[PDB]
Amino acid sequence: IVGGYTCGANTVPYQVSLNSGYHFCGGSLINSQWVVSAAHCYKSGIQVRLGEDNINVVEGNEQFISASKSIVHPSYNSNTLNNDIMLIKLKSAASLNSRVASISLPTSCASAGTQCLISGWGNTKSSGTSYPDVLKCLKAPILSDSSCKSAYPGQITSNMFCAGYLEGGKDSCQGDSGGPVVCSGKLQGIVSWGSGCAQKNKPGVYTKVCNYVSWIKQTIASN
Ligand SMILES: Nc1ccc(CNC(=O)[C@@H]2CCCN2C(=O)[C@H](N)Cc2ccccc2)cn1
Ligand SMILES: [Ca+2]
Repeated sequence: IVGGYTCGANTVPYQVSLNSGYHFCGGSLINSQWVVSAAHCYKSGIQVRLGEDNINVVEGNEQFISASKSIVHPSYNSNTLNNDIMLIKLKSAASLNSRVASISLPTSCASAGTQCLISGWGNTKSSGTSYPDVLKCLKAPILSDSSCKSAYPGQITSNMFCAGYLEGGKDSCQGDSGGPVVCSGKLQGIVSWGSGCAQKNKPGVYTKVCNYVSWIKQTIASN
């Protein structure tokens, strides 16, 4: 997260860190057994880390649970990043508490102009590299479809939306991949892609979760 703020420990209790020997992506806990992340975060050997603030120190509220199965969306296209969504099943159910909590799925899509919360442990620099240990947060509005398509001609599908600031300075970044965009108490986006971070006229692009609720519900009903 570039240009954001320190969230405060466990104040984003649905935020998870995906670990394969190191943090490599975020995700969102949607019930005690399932995490939503980005398809581009797929790899084998994932451990889901819940209850995290400082990802380099065991502070006492963590739950570390290995994934039993990952399911990349059947239509994910890694060339266009269309359908950039993946479900991860936990080997055992998380213990839900005030610091480890699920985020509701949307029933309707969010509106342009709505302010959302984006969070993660990704790079905090727009030029260069600095990775934080504690969870960072950003308030960012959903941008109009027109401005999103103008920023990325030929590349925005109906399964994507832009959020952030066309003037730059504030954005998600590498390492935030797969993490949540929460608007009005619902998981409306997944950190997906962009062009650099916090650059002028290149806002973050996010998977439009409301288009995937039927697939999520069906998949968790049979796995
Ligand atoms: N504002 C941001 C930007 C990035 C991220 C994290 N996500 C990534 O870094 C993903 C993972 C795979 C590569 N990637 C990218 O985004 C490529 N730049 C896409 C691209 C490729 C080619 C042309 C234009 C664009 C979050 N917030
Ligand atoms: Ca920790």
